Amino acid sequence: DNSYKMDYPEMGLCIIINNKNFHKSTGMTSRSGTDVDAANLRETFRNLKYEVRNKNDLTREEIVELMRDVSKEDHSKRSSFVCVLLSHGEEGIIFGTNGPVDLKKITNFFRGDRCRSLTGKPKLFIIQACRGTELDCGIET
Amino acid sequence: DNSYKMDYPEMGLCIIINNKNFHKSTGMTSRSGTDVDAANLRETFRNLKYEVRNKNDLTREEIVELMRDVSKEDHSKRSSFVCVLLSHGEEGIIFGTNGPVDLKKITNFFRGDRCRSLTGKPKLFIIQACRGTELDCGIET
Amino acid sequence: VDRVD
Amino acid sequence: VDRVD
Amino acid sequence: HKIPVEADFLYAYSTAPGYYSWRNSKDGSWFIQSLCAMLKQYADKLEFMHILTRVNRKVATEFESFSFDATFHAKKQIPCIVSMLTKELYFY
Amino acid sequence: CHKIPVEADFLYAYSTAPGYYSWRNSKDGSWFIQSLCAMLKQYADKLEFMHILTRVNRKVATEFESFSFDATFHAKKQIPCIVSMLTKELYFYH
Repeated sequence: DNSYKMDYPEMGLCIIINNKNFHKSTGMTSRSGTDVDAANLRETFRNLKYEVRNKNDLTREEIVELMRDVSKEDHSKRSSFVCVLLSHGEEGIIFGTNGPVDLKKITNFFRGDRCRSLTGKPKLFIIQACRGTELDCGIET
Repeated sequence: DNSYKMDYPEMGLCIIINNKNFHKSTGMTSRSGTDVDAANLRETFRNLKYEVRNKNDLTREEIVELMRDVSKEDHSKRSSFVCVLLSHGEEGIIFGTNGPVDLKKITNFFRGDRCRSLTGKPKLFIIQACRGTELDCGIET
Repeated sequence: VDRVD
Repeated sequence: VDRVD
Repeated sequence: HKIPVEADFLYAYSTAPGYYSWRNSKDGSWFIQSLCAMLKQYADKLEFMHILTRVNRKVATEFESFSFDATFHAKKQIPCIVSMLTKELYFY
Repeated sequence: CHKIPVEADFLYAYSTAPGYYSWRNSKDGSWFIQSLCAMLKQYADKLEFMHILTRVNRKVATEFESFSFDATFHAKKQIPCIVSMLTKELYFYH
């Protein structure tokens, strides 16, 4: 019992949310280069045998709707779950195209008591987004 | 190149800050059982050949002064650094006996550019403290 | 007894 | 160009 | 050649962000109890992140709070490993 | 009679440390996602997932440094941040 059971019939879903273009009301820049990320991720996780779903330019309402729908699917035959979020962010927050949503609102759908067919199975969230405005000056070694 | 070099002459320091009794002004409960933790950690890190230094009931000013002083030591002959904090806490915060201090203030002393003799070496912070007031109801297996 | 930190 | 997210 | 000033830190938190952490007055805290048990068992056999994963499983499966207050009774805990490490860490 | 925490078995692979910006190249993609895909391609049949992510940390930390004509943003570095509430080892291979 040292490693997760990964020989279920299916590896699981990989959901890639790729937000590139933002509403003018957000004051957020277009995220050039994110399509390269999204395509690299799709190929990578397909090769890992995931069922990959790419989504582009979702509002925060659409992100929440998508994540809730995914969490209410039957994952009984799936080993794991992967969600990749590519967007602007702040600490604890990712941006829909029309504004911020708390990361906790997204991940809460997959809590052990709310997504019963994923209880006991690894739930991976990969987050490319800022977490604030600090910069790391580095140190020469 | 894949593993940290751990064959320096010394494994390194293990600083254990064990706060059990708090000033009346904080309203904080006495932390019965923390002495069991501190003794357990002392023996465990002794067997790993760390130079353990146990400190008990430190004010926040004494915590900061200790961390500053430890970060000014010459760690050149040491493989790593370990600090264990046992206290009350909130998200991002550890309690001295007389009040809270930001964890970031403690860990910043060991940043790669401010503790040069620990640059490139693993710096481990082990934190037994609350991070808020949420309770996990769990889900039946 | 069980207590929170 | 390098940009921040 | 530079490295980030935040690199090579590991934060082994007793509990998830936002949550209480539990301590027993006689046995010690759930997390430190479990951390010391796993280091004793595995420090000459496992990389540190795999030791901490065993700590996670031990805290998650072997402890559940007892309280006369229903608000605090039958509660659970998962620790939280936060790694900015750039290499594997073996104590042997 | 047995429960697990509702927060157990999550892994959050963040591109950057708490409080920090995260860097993205306008043509090559983000430093973190570039590195994550490279290490999964190279190591997913060889290494446990946390060890793959540790190689991602090292790749981002060592191989990338920003360029900016604005001195405020120039020559900056990044370390990703692995946050594990997993209770078991994760291998993509059997």
